[PDB]
Amino acid sequence: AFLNFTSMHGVQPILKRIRELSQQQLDGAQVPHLQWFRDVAALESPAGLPLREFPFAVYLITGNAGSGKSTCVQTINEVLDCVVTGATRIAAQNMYAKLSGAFLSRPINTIFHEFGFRGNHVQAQLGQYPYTLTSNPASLEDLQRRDLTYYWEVILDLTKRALAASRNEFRALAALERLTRLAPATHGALPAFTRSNVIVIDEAGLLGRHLLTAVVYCWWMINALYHTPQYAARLRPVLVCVGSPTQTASLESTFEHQKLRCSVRQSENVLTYLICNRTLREYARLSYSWAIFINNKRCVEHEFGNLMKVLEYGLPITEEHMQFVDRFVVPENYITNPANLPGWTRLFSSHKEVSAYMAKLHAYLKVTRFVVFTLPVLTFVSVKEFDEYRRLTHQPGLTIEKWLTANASRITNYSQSQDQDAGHMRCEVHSKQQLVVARNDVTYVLNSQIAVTARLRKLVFGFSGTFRAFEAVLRDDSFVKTQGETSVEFAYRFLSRLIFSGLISFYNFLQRPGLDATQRTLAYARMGELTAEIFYCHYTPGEPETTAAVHTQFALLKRAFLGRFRILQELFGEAFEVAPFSTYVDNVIFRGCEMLTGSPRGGLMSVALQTDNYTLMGYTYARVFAFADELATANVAELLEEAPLPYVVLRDQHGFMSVVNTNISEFVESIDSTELAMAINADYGISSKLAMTITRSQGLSLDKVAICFTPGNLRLNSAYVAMSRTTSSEFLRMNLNPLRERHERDDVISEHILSALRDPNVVIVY
Amino acid sequence: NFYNPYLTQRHTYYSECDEFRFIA
Amino acid sequence: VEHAYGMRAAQFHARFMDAITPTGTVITLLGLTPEGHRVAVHVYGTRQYFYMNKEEVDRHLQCRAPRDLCERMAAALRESPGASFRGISADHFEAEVVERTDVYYYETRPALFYRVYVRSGRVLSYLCDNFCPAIKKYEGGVDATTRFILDNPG
DNA sequence: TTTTTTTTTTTTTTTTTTTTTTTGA
Repeated sequence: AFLNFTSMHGVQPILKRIRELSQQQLDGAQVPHLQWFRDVAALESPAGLPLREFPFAVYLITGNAGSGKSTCVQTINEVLDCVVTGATRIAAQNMYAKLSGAFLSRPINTIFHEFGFRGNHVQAQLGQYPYTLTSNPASLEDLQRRDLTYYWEVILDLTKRALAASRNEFRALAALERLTRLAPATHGALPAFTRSNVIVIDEAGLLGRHLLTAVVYCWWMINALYHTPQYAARLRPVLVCVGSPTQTASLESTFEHQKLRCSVRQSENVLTYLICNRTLREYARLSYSWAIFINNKRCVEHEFGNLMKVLEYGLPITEEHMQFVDRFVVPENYITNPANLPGWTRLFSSHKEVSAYMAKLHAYLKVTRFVVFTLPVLTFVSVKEFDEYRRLTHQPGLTIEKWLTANASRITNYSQSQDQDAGHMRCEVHSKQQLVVARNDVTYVLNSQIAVTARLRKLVFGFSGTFRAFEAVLRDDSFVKTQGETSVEFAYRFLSRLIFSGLISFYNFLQRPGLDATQRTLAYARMGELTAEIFYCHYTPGEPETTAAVHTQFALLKRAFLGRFRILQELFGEAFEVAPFSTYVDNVIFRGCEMLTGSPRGGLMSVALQTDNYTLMGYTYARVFAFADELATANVAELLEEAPLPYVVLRDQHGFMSVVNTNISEFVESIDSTELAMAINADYGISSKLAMTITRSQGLSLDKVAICFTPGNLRLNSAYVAMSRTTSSEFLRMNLNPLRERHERDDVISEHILSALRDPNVVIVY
Repeated sequence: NFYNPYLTQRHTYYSECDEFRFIA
Repeated sequence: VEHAYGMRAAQFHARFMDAITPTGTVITLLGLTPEGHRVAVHVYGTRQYFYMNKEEVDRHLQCRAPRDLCERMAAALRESPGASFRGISADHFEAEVVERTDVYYYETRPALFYRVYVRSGRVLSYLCDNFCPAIKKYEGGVDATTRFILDNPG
């Protein structure tokens, strides 16, 4: 209870600064006019673009990752007007989890959705036009023009789409006597940037510098077309950027269309841009607008903490540190051997290394004999696409397999796409629908804690747990809360159906060894006594579309099971509670990996969450029209009807089985400024969470970690990121000692935090 | 395996007819 | 062979519904009782099966596992020219490693084979005519009735 | 003996509802 105290009393100065930062009116002339964004649309190339200042404010919340910086965000949300966003979908869901654990937070989306990022922008040439900054000292106008030229192929499209959409909106209400506060409510589906000027971007170090200006730019857009009351009040955006500046980095990928060499360079993140740019540190006044959270809560060690301090603050590496980290070094052939460290996540510094490691363990488990099962993943290229693109690349000679030499990464979610063991691509022309299709096999493991990568639609088919676990679900109605408060009737219908379907399970437990004849006699006798105040008999299920029905018909079934669970719980003591209770709406038989959910009826249709830790179960086919929302896309929809698409089944933390949909992703990049839908990749998009790259590890914390370090490529920032993903130093093993080997340390942002920790106007929260 | 019988095959011979092809 | 959902309203007991979960062969014994009642004892559990030499299959498809073979089989039933094996999984084809001898010749030594339990024996007709036509399948012409008569002595 | 070439994130619009089983040469 005393843990929150420091945050509780130190976030108040933060709150008492963001308020004046958000309630500061700009001069009339400094407000970006609508005509500005009209001219931006007219401009074709980002060269004649006029030097235009877009005013903004910042407030920086830095601090160790997992330093509980979210308490500050929590206090901000419940006190201030704010639009909470996230740099990654995982981070956005993590903030939602930690904001709805205290009060109500509206669905937290990504900043990309907030400024209008759509599908076609994903693969867009974001680094093309040049800029010779008339700078040193770099004017803010020049920096903003650089960040708009960087994102010309995104800023221009956003401006054009927003502008050419037409005017009503707030313009209408404002003239009530010529009430815009009640305008976003009455006029719905309006962009969330029209109702607040405090934009919280969490884990903002995962965003490049180009985005910062972009966000501000977009803010003004969405407040100019709609003529928001904030625009009439001459308010300016304030970007509360929350993230770890020394545990997070942003990378830019460019693909050269002749060499087929996809390159990824390092970039300046928003945090580093704001901390280390003399122009932004003055305009935004970071000295009076910086909060550093300094405590590592999860950590409960002492020497582990000192090492984190020296690595994060750039302190000199001493002999004692070398001797401490010496106790973690385990051989190269010990980490890579799958027989060792079971259940420990293994980090490598190369995607090829992860592709090697995942394959060897697959062989190990398969030979030793979970189940190493094989599941189809396909691809769909088209003849016209690879005809025209080959024409435009100045090289019309290129084989399709050579097309898939590197664009397989750039055809779907990169993370799992380049970190999966898979077969040989069977690229066969299926031009029936004018197409050429590929076919490989992404072997998984059976019954492992896998994670959903992309956005999937979960369809819960039932619960495979214990009688006690299902009694708990009904008692607290936790399941109902996961579906949201606006549509509770749908959640109550399916639970009702389950209870009327799971009555047979009690009768199987009736056949349990070690029970007296009269013990079972009293069992069935109390079953009869409860039927007297209720045997399945012939209960009439179902209800009309009425709110009262799901609070009367369900109320009976909820009380029926609750009682029934608790009834036999007392009769058989702990044995009944631990007994496995499986409830499904259909005859579900699961021999080996293959499952069979018969014919679905879409009793409860929901959306799987990426953060939710699921468990791989098996690939039932049971073609559901719920996932078959297929409408190019129809040409492959016909083939998906042809070849039965397998729907992989996952088990959530509670234990409810959920059948999910597949994933489809486009590749559109070109060089002739002709973005055309080339290839759509149909696969599963699940990750093992057992092996990954250090760079991706930055995003999410891990329980047990074994780090495989490649010598020569040793960057102390990578070592710090890898070693900081786990709370306890006890469960940490490593290839070599990053402190004892030659390491390229880049301690430039470290001294900047140190000078920030050495400034009277910077607020440090313990 | 979950099986609840409370949650069959069609006879493909003429049990009834009301119209046919009168040849005689 | 009967399809589970086609017989979902049948309300059968255990062993008589899980055998036909995807589709399952049923050995129906037709006959009379001594009092003249026409009975049709629907026998369950009988599966058609064949053998392939263990080393030969291990080589020609690196089937480093009995189930790795089942995957190659279902991959073939997916690539099937016309969509007769929809949904087929790695569990319709249970397999084990048996220690049998080819009847041909006396010098023959008892090798290691895989005994591959098909269900729905038309899939065995495919997996016998189209699966790796350079490996030698042994008893893939023996229908499920003969497996029923022979496997049960008497 | 030179000798490489490492990592990431974003891509929405909704919650139910018409089933089919010999093919080849």
